[PDB]
Amino acid sequence: HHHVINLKELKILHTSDWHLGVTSWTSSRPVDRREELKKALDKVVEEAEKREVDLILLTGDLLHSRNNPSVVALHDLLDYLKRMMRTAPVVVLPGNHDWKGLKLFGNFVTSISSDITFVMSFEPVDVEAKRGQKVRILPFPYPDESEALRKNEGDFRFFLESRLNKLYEEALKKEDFAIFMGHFTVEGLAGYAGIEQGREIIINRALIPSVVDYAALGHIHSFREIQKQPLTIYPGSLIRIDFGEEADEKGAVFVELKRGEPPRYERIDASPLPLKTLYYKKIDTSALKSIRDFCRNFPGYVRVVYEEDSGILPDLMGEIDNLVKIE
Amino acid sequence: HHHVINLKELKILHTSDWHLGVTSWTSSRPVDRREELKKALDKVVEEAEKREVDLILLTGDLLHSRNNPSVVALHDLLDYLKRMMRTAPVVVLPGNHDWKGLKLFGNFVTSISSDITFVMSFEPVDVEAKRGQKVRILPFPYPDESEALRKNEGDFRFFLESRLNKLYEEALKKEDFAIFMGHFTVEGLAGYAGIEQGREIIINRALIPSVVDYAALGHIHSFREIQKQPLTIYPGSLIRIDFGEEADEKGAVFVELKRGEPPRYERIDASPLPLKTLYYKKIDTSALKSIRDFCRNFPGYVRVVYEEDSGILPDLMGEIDNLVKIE
Ligand SMILES: COc1cccc(/C=C2\SC(=S)NC2=O)c1
Ligand SMILES: COc1cccc(/C=C2\SC(=S)NC2=O)c1
Repeated sequence: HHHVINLKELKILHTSDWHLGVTSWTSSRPVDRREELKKALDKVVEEAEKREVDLILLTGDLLHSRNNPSVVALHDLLDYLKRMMRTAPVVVLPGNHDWKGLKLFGNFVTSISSDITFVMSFEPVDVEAKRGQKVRILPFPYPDESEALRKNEGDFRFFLESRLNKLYEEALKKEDFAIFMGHFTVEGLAGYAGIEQGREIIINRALIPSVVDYAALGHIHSFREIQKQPLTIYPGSLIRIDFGEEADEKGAVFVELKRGEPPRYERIDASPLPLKTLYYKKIDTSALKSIRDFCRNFPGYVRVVYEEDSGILPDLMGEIDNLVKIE
Repeated sequence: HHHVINLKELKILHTSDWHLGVTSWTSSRPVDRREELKKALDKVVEEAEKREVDLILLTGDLLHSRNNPSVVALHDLLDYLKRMMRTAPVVVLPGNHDWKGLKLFGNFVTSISSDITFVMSFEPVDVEAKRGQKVRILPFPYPDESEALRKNEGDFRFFLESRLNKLYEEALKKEDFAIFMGHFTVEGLAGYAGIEQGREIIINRALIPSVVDYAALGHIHSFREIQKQPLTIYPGSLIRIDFGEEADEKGAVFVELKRGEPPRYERIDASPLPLKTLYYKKIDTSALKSIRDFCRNFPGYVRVVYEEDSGILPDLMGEIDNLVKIE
């Protein structure tokens, strides 16, 4: 960190939901997403160095595997943390990972390095940005399955709301900037896919402390500007992980804060490979030519959906390399 | 770090074989060794601060469980690494741990901090001590099951000797100090117990590069001065882990190196709880009173061995709190 005299500006890189280590459609045609994903991450890291960001915010789901992440996935994560730390201080709000050692590793790494901070509790942390700016981090991670295992919905809502009220109180005692970091699902998300075999946490967007200068959220795979006061953004994932994300905007966001003035932000589009679902009434020869000609010019991955039985289908996937799913 | 110019001294703390997380005699009377072990570790840390050591060497088997160490064990390990890093730079040569993430964690931690170094290959690493001394580390870790799985005794030994000769060559290109770090069993160890359910690596003490200023070894639970030139020491464990270690010396060592002068070292005794095996031919009333009177005054843990059947034994362990095993 430089010790440039405390300024009124704060340039922020905010990215999340990397899902490192993911292989899509493993039970039809496994496609390792690593090359496309690293291509998107390199784009984000390079853009941050170009824009000379002061702070880097990561808000979880950086690894696809919640249980046993591959050595390759863990290597890429620590690799990209290292590259970002060389650019600006990094604050990491991890997702709902399964092994408890992560909290000990995170606290240990936070203790031995000034360039990275792991926030894994509801307790706020003050950090210093690249140009000396003092930033109070208001963290709101995934609570617990155990407290959720209470099964009483009423008290669990009250637990979360009391944690939010405290973060509001501590945001008032800020110095230069206060930044909220949360890993949850905003209530009533326009076009929310749904639960992917798991219990989710639903928070009303109005409960986010209005006095924070920026609300950095993760867990949602599409870019979403939730609200303007306080500015609340899901950056989205960097790749289209599965079909259903065909219309999502993918990338990161660059946020600039000035005291007393409204915040400005630009999207950093990852330019991800596209997805396409092909719907056919029946798989006939006229529909077969449509399938082949489409994939020959389509730079992404294709799914074919049909309900009318069309006999034993010809080896479409053994023939078409970017056709990954037929259902 | 201080940068003392033309410094000919290097004060070293060398400890190893902590076995954090161990619970002894789990199949007779489980005794959690954590309190005694942290008591010994605190003693070592305090002495290092008193002597103001320049470098701290750890040579493996710091955790008892090679597979899934408890969260408590990992927390204690990271806790004591943190305390030692505040005193002096730390070089860590880990033992044969099982999960592959350790090398990624180690390299990541090494990259972000100048006060800790993980050496997990045969590749030498240069480090800076507390007062600016340049130290070349010659690491010789436990290889792998795979290269040992060659099963050809001739080639495997030649591989190990090739690595040792290479470490000798790079030790010649030293700057101020060169330190050998190895995790293996020296050949022909006077009173060596044997293999504790595992294939071990046997190295002749003469193969250690004679040009190093100090040879820091781990894996053996007893203090052992292997040779004088180069000075080669097993520090031993900090507690008496199981019966058979009753007569071992336990603790760490404080080593001082001076250019052109012979090295000096002192033992730092851990003052561990003693162990005692009571051997009786037959468990009679005279042997029963002997067992009770002995343990009442013995500050450590006691094992009772007898071969002649003596009927249903009275609840000796239900009476004697430090009687942990009857076999
Ligand atoms: C699982 O070992 C590590 C080590 C370092 C960082 C992370 C971060 C994670 S994992 C997840 S899900 N979201 C995150 O931000 C995980
Ligand atoms: C298993 O996670 C960690 C994390 C940091 C250090 C170690 C060291 C070890 S493990 C072993 S056996 N010997 C050692 O020195 C292990």
